[PDB]
Amino acid sequence: DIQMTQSPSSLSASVGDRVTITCRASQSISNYLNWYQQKPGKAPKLLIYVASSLQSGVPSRFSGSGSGTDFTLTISSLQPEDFATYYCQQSYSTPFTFGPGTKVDIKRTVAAPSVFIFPPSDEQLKSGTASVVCLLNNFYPREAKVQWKVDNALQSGNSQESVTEQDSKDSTYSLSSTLTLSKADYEKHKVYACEVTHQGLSSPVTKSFNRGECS
Amino acid sequence: NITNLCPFGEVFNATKFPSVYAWERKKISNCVADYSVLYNSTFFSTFKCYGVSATKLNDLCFSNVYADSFVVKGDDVRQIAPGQTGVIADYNYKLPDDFMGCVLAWNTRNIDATSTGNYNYKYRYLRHGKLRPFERDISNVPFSPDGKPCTPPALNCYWPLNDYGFYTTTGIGYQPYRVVVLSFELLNAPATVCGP
Amino acid sequence: EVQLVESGGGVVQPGGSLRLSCAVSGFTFDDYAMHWVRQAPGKGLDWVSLISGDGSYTYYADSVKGRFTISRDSSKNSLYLQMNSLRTEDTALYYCAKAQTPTLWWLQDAFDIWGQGTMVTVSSASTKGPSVFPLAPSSGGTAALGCLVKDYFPEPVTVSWNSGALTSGVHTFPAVLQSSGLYSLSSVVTVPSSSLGTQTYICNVNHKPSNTKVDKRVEPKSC
Ligand SMILES: *[C@@H]1O[C@H](CO[C@@H]2O[C@@H](C)[C@@H](O)[C@@H](O)[C@@H]2O)[C@@H](O[C@@H]2O[C@H](CO)[C@@H](O)[C@H](O)[C@H]2NC(C)=O)[C@H](O)[C@H]1NC(C)=O
Repeated sequence: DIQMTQSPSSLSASVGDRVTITCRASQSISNYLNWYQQKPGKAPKLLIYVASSLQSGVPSRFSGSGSGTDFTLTISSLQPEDFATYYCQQSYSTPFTFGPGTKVDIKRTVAAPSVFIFPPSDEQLKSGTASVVCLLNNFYPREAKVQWKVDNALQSGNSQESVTEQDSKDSTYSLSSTLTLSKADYEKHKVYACEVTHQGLSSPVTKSFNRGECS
Repeated sequence: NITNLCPFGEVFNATKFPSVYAWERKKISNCVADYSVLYNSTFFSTFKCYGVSATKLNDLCFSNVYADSFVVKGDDVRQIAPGQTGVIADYNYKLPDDFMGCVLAWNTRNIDATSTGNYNYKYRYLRHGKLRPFERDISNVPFSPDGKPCTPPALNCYWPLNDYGFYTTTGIGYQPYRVVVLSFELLNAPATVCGP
Repeated sequence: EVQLVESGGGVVQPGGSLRLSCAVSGFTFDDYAMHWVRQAPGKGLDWVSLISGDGSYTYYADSVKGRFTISRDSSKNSLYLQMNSLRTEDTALYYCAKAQTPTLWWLQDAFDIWGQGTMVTVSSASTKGPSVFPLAPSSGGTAALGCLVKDYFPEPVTVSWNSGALTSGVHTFPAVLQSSGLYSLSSVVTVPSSSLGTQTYICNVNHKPSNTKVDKRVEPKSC
């Protein structure tokens, strides 16, 4: 299969900016690259059809160029309805292959996350498992790293993360990480800590609690 | 109504042609089709139509028209036709049994052969199973005779393509020919390409 | 206008079969090749299968070959995808896609019209209602609280706060698929630190597949 790559994976811009997205094939696909746009929760819409041809109804600002292996999608003046994820697709051979996509989101002042940690509810501990939740609220940009330390011992493979879409009002992101242990394992340790690394934080911040104490 | 010409001039007079395994497929739609430029013999070595007579193409109308371009050895022109069994027909470019269109070829000893060797034209001689008509296999993946992940420089791991190597002073059938295949479609759609 | 309405999706055992349908309108069906494109939750676009206008030519992606079969019915203006031997990796939203160029060929084209999707979820888990647990706020200006919606199947769950009256500062996160095959999501809100105790916050959890409704009050910890 022909491998479609897209650069960059993420892009932050503002309205009126010029945006340029790269798509590249591992093989000559001549001019048969298509560009699609997908907003969250809705189906893809076709934008460019043979590397350069603009689909009827697509605003004039969109344009593509390139042949062989190197391709580009260009938006001359960015618009509020242009914030979405953009995929490229080769039609030169079957099976057809898509790019990984490029997400274009709203540029916003670097905002650090405000962190909160939640010990398991006593109602849940009776049920026999323990969930420790770490919340990263209203931060920008989405690039954030969460680290779970239990008694300063470092956890891997037992946590799951979830991130909201960019907020319509302040253009921030929010992340929750859940650390799931058995009740028996949870009874065995004292310090439960959540370490958060973000571009808006000069130093990684840690929120922690001691099991059996308050807060 | 439509006063547009079709780019037949830019397909036959194209500066450079592709290899047969990577054969090019160009759509033709919304023009007028002047085939007079094709009735020039002593240029086209082969000109054979299936499902139509070449002499009455300017009277007809089609949904789309497709033009296929590639280069094959002179001896291999004979199997660019329905129901043929050679390497090129089996592994590079297959025509349907019910093919409706024209196959045109002309000699290119002038432009595609050199005294040093023109190996820029390739063809596929190894493949697991034949091509369906109008398929196009463009992959270059090492070929094992018993279908398995094949990672050279191991043994029984072999490359599927081979260069023609056209020379200026060689046999007539060993010289390169440029081929254009015209395909006529006739869908449930209105005909957009017609004669004068 | 061209309409691609899709149906058939559901929850199916690993190893089971499932058939999909796509009823078309707004164009001459037999003149266009049809395609299936699937999108796993949170991932990109993955092409699956095509069929020409005749139905004479069909091609399948390697991941589905030998167990998926694509067909079209001219008289019913409908496209089908029979899936057999399903497996969890097949869990995706399946789109019905139309080639823009009216041709009996399949390559070098684009997908101009897409249907909105039918969801296929391949899992062996049984339908289960969620357990809702409080994320009680602790002891600087604003406070954070919420509820954890754990161990439910299948998607989705809706969460509201105070019967829709509390909306600003609410963040309901996408669910994650645990190793157990059951989903968990959290829903949080930021409230003024001065309003705790006097102001009550209830989170309203609905899971229609198990047909389960939970109203949970998140009160400050007794300590
Ligand atoms: C019709 O074709 C002849 C032949 O073309 C020549 O021979 C072919 C095999 C190929 O190699 C072409 O590139 C050649 O040009 C054309 O007559 C040629 O005309 C040129 C002058 O322009 C002359 O130098 C050649 O000797 C001629 N060759 C012959 C065989 O007469 C002719 O121009 C073509 N007519 C049209 C309308 O395309």
